[PDB]
Amino acid sequence: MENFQKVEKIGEGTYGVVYKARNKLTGEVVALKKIRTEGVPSTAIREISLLKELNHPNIVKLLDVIHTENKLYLVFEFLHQDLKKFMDASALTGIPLPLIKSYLFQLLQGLAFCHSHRVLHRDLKPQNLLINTEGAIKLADFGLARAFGVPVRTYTHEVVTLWYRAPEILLGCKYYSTAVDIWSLGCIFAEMVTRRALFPGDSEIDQLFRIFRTLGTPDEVVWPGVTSMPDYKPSFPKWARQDFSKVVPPLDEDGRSLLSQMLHYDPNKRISAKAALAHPFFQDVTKPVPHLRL
Ligand SMILES: NC(=O)c1cc([N+](=O)[O-])c(Cl)cc1NCc1ccc(Cl)nc1
Repeated sequence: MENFQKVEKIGEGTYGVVYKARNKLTGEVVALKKIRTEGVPSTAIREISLLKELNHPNIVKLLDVIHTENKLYLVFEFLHQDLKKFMDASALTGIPLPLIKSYLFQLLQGLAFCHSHRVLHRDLKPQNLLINTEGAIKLADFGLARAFGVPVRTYTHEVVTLWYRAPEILLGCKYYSTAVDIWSLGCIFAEMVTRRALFPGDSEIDQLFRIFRTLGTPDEVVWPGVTSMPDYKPSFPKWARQDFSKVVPPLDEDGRSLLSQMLHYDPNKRISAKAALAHPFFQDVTKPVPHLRL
């Protein structure tokens, strides 16, 4: 290439291929994401460029945005593993509660920062949470979804994961709020605890109905305005709500309480990242060292 020497292909994200690369000059190791298609919005590059200013210990640093050859390259600080792989690796024994709590606490700090700066993630999922050997966890891809509006798919035949999508997005809301990220994080929290995806839908309607089957079909009482949402249908089946005690066993009441607040149907009732940080669940939070095999 130029100043980068490709080390390996880390995968193919929701936008393009990703390579672990080394700056032939500085020797720094980074993750290089090649963005897919022939023009590239000048509006996007401006907004993206703004994200370079988004510095927080729990947010993967966006080192550079390179628009050349009329194609886009994003250079990110590199982390060795993502939470999806770590969760799979910890499946037999489960991630210890102190580490689950540490990660959740750090992720909420990251979200509180992004949200206070009017930046939404919009597509939080285990694969987008990166971890290192020091016990840190960081949010990857903040603000990229907005600088591109609607996601749809990756770029070339790849099944988009809907498991962490907030119900307002599924019901067609056109304006996302910071609440969508809290919902996704609540789903991730539940998954670390039970070692199974909370709402593993395989279609937009299956996703919505899995949510309804567990939290109850929403109505005007718990979610004012829900029946007027774009894709709401009076024909939706009416399921009764289940008990959290059965949803995320054996999580304690502090944890169930916080999760319930992160999973409220009304985006406006859903707890903020800042408020969640003050929840009693974090009274004894610590920063454990994970057993990471690289
Ligand atoms: N910032 C990053 O470091 C990073 C970025 C992206 N991405 O989307 O631009 C992706 Cl996919 C993975 C990453 N690393 C985690 C990782 C995963 C697997 C291996 Cl072998 N090595 C590292």
